[PDB]
Amino acid sequence: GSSGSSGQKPYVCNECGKAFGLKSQLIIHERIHTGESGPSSG
Ligand SMILES: [Zn+2]
Repeated sequence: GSSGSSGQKPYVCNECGKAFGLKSQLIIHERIHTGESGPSSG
């Protein structure tokens, strides 16, 4: 059931707090904060 409660994930997101066992995995995720098709507010 859990999305993934097993595995060492050093790469943690400082925006939400999502951990990614891989580096690039986090880089792509952080993108959601960097900018999503413009400023959410609008
Ligand atoms: Zn995040």
